[PDB]
Amino acid sequence: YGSSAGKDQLVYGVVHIYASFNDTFVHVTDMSGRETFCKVTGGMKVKADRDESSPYAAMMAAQDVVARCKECGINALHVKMRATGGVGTKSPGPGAQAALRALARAGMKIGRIEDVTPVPTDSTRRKGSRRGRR
Amino acid sequence: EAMSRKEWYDVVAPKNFEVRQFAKTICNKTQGTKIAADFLRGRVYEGNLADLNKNEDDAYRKVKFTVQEVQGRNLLTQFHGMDMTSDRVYYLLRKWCTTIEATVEAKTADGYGLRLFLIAFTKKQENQLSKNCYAKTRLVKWVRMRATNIIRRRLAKLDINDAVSLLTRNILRDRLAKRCNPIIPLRDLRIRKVKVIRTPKFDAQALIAAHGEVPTSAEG
Amino acid sequence: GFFDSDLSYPTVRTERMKHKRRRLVQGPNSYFMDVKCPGCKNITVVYSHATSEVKCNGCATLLCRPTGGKAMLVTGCGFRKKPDH
Amino acid sequence: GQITEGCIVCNVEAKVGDRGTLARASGDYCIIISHNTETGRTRLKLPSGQKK
Amino acid sequence: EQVRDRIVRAFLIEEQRIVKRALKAHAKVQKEK
Amino acid sequence: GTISRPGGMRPKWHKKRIKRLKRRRRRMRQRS
Amino acid sequence: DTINTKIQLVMKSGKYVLGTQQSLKTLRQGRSKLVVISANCPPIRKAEIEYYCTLSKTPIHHYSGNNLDLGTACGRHFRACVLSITDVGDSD
Amino acid sequence: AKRTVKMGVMGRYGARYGSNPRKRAKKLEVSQHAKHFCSFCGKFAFRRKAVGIWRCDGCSKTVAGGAYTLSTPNNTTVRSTVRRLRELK
Amino acid sequence: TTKRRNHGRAKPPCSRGRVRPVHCFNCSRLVPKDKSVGRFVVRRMLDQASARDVAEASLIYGSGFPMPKLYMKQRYCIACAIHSRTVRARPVEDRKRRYTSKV
RNA sequence: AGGAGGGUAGUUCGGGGGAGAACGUACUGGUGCGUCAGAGGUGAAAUUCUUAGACCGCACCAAGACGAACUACAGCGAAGGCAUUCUUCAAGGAUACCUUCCUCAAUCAAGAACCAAAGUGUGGGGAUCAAAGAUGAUUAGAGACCAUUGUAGUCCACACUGC
RNA sequence: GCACGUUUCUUACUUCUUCACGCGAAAGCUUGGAGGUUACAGUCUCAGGGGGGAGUACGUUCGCAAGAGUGAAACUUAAAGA
Ligand SMILES: [K+]
Ligand SMILES: [K+]
Ligand SMILES: [K+]
Ligand SMILES: [K+]
Ligand SMILES: [K+]
Ligand SMILES: [Mg+2]
Ligand SMILES: [Mg+2]
Ligand SMILES: [Mg+2]
Ligand SMILES: [Mg+2]
Ligand SMILES: [Mg+2]
Ligand SMILES: [Mg+2]
Ligand SMILES: [Mg+2]
Ligand SMILES: [Mg+2]
Ligand SMILES: [Mg+2]
Ligand SMILES: [Mg+2]
Ligand SMILES: [Mg+2]
Ligand SMILES: [Mg+2]
Ligand SMILES: [Mg+2]
Ligand SMILES: [Mg+2]
Ligand SMILES: [Mg+2]
Ligand SMILES: [Mg+2]
Ligand SMILES: [Mg+2]
Ligand SMILES: [Mg+2]
Ligand SMILES: [Mg+2]
Ligand SMILES: [Mg+2]
Ligand SMILES: [Mg+2]
Ligand SMILES: [Mg+2]
Ligand SMILES: [Mg+2]
Ligand code: NA
Ligand code: NA
Ligand SMILES: [Zn+2]
Repeated sequence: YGSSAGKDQLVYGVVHIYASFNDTFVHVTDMSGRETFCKVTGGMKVKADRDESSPYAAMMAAQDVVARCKECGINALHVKMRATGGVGTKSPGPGAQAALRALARAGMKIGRIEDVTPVPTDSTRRKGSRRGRR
Repeated sequence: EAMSRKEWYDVVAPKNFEVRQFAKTICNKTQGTKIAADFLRGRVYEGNLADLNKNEDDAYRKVKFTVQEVQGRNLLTQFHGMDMTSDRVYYLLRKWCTTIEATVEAKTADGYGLRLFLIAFTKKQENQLSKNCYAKTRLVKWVRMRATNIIRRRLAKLDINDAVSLLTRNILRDRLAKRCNPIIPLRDLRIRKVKVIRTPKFDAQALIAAHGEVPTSAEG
Repeated sequence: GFFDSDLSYPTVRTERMKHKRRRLVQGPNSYFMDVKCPGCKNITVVYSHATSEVKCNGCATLLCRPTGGKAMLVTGCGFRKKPDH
Repeated sequence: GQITEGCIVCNVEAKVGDRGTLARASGDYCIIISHNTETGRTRLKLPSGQKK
Repeated sequence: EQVRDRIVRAFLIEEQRIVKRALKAHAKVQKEK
Repeated sequence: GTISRPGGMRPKWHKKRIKRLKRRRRRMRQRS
Repeated sequence: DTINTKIQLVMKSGKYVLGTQQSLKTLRQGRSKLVVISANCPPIRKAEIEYYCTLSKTPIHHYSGNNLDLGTACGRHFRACVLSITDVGDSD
Repeated sequence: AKRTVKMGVMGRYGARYGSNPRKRAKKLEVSQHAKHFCSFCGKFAFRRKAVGIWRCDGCSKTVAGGAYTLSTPNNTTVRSTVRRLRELK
Repeated sequence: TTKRRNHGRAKPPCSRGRVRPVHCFNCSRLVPKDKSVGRFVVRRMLDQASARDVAEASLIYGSGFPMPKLYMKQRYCIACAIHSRTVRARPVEDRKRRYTSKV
């Protein structure tokens, strides 16, 4: 839908991949963060409420984004993964690897993978008691 | 349809970087009382130092630029800050040694205010056989003081463009390592992060000089 | 290494490594030096473990620097150890 | 406009020339928060917790 | 007591005022050279 | 389990039960 | 303190006067070597003493404590606003 | 504690007004009638003359202070804040 | 019956009074820092199959440039470290092996 | 005295103690732009928020707590305890000494001071977590374990308590 | 001047899974004792005397309260415990 650039010239966007233990986000923006091209989630492809974080649902979401991003005029993507974050697992969810592999195999170029998990340097108290979750 | 109202622009960096136009972006067109320039101004764009400046460890550095003027289909920017990327920082950490961190507040000659963060580690000698290389607290304080003075004096005489070149080409990093090693053996001294905390008021002439010749944009 | 130790007559090596007040008979560890500073040709006696301020009679300038342990002499000076008796 | 941000003041005029109408009870004061040089206005925190 | 206080105050303050004026003028001369 | 046989209810809760008993006796004697 | 130790030495083998009236008396007679003024001195009384010392060419030491501290530094149970030393003994 | 075990100055009230309200007013009453230190003349001679007004018996100086004590804790921090801010300019 | 000479932690007598607690990585239980089971984990972001497919598409990692990794310092409570098989019960006269380093 | 005390020195040593000024991300809540249909939570769900635009992305603002990784069979303290930087205030141990002094000592009924968390009183403050309480599940039942909330508390100043 | 390498010394927290006697019912302790004790004596001080009733009742001191210190017996049991 524009960008008036040569078909051999790479136009870069940024894809933010949020993979928790309950859902998965595939969000594509421009090189800043103030313009959004498309956003699909794992829960927009399944019905069982227990497969929202499944690797299959992540793969289906990534395929929808590629179809839409081709129309917009985006050829390549920078990658930013994150887990839940501050008071949270800090461990990436099951759908992170599937989403990135699906993007590459759908016909998109990749560059500069990075991790952007919050990681406090000193935090507030987290959920549970001093005896933990039982 | 959302894409039917969008227009494309080019983001161009100052002239102390080899690659001038390093990004593309979109914005809503002009309708009624809404003017696109009022929304484009103030955005913050991020780039990678390795892509901007050309095979070194610059692949882990990110530089941010804020938009200050709209020249047709071009966006003129200025330095906003830099950071180190977290995976690189975690890789430099080890056990059985001391980690030294310092925060330095400095100002340039054109009124910009900067805050800098440094990190360094103690190292074992080539023939050492002991189990650790922890440092005495007196030497740790001395390293912080000497590094603070060097940064303050070097930056107080430069404008924003020369100060950025000093930070992005590892001139200050090399000087700090040279003058701080005699206090205590150190490894992997880096400038972790730079924040811009003050900004002088806008000056069209100053921005024009900082950019020099501006490449043309094909959008339209 | 066949020789056996006698508690009343220790060997040179054994007694040399002992802390003072752990020897058979305790004694001092310090001595006196004959120090000549650069200029004024004057000779002054300085304690080895000196912690006070020591100046030559004429020049009225410092002659040694107190530390933890043995004092350190100024760069221009030279010294000769004095006999115990 | 001549008082640095973060200072403690009392007897503040709300109108130029009113000769003092705010923070006059026994142990009260205001706090200067910020200055706006473009419009020539100042922000204060009143003893009741409001901002003016 | 109050009369003596006023006399002492009048003389000493005026002398201090004269001292400052001479000091400032001399500083200006040194700058000039 | 980290303790040997207690021979009763948990000693913390037995202490609390006596704790409540002493209050009731104190209140009853206050009525007179 | 360095000054506190010297004052103790003067108290032992020197000559001195405590008080405003006696200090001015020694300044007029020109038998003063040093004048110590507490930080508590009223501004107009301090200005008078400093003027007298300039006329008589006598050095002034500005004490950091108040008259309560200066009085106890002389081994006294009362306050002293100014101290004038007329004869330094085995002190400095 | 010869004449009274614990009532102290509140012993003029007899057996009225309750124990805790008497205790709460005992702290403020003791300080309001005490002699405070004068930094102008170095004497313990400051006394209250109506709420907020303190006069020194030595140098005859009048100061505006707190209701029941010469200086409130809030005043000291404000003094240091202002002095630090002034020298900052 | 004293099972361990160090009582399961690393706090000799006459050394410290109190060690600050930390939250268990799994259940958020509070455990003293010297008693918890700590491991430093370095994890590849993608497995061998996915890394190969990503590298073909990327112009950066396409020619011998390492992919990023994940660094974490995980601390476990005793219950979570056993249930997750990080550690197992060991025979007597075997509980004394220490393994000061990796591997 | 290879018993006690005091002195001088390296302005030595250390998460030891008391004061100021600042710094760091994160949780929460707002503001400005973008996009559009779900988000959250679990073993599985439901209570809950959402086209009056939630979740997500960027930039910024406010307030309170907390100082990750480095961090250890390491340091300091009588014990309880103590972890960002800089500026200050008074202390403490060890070491060095051909300094001084000359039994000044050990342990202790009575007596004194300090003492984790919870708890109490009076003012501040209130972001997070969270006794009591509410709702959803699970169960034969479930006043519990799981989930969403939520008050006191959790933080500071001054007084108590002495488990 | 700052670290490292080598040899001694005083103070402190420790380890032997390639640590000796000795001691202990054993588990274990070991210059830092639980050693140097029927071959029983360096100095001072605080607690205990089968299990329960019970740290309960009564009296008294301290505390705003919650509580804290001091502290029995009548009865009942052939074991409880390491
Ligand atoms: K889910
Ligand atoms: K068991
Ligand atoms: K352990
Ligand atoms: K409270
Ligand atoms: K809860
Ligand atoms: Mg869901
Ligand atoms: Mg709960
Ligand atoms: Mg517990
Ligand atoms: Mg070391
Ligand atoms: Mg067992
Ligand atoms: Mg037992
Ligand atoms: Mg210790
Ligand atoms: Mg403890
Ligand atoms: Mg937010
Ligand atoms: Mg830290
Ligand atoms: Mg508490
Ligand atoms: Mg309250
Ligand atoms: Mg509670
Ligand atoms: Mg629960
Ligand atoms: Mg909650
Ligand atoms: Mg509190
Ligand atoms: Mg036995
Ligand atoms: Mg025994
Ligand atoms: Mg015997
Ligand atoms: Mg019995
Ligand atoms: Mg009573
Ligand atoms: Mg109460
Ligand atoms: Mg009791
Ligand atoms: Na809590
Ligand atoms: Na041993
Ligand atoms: Zn007065």
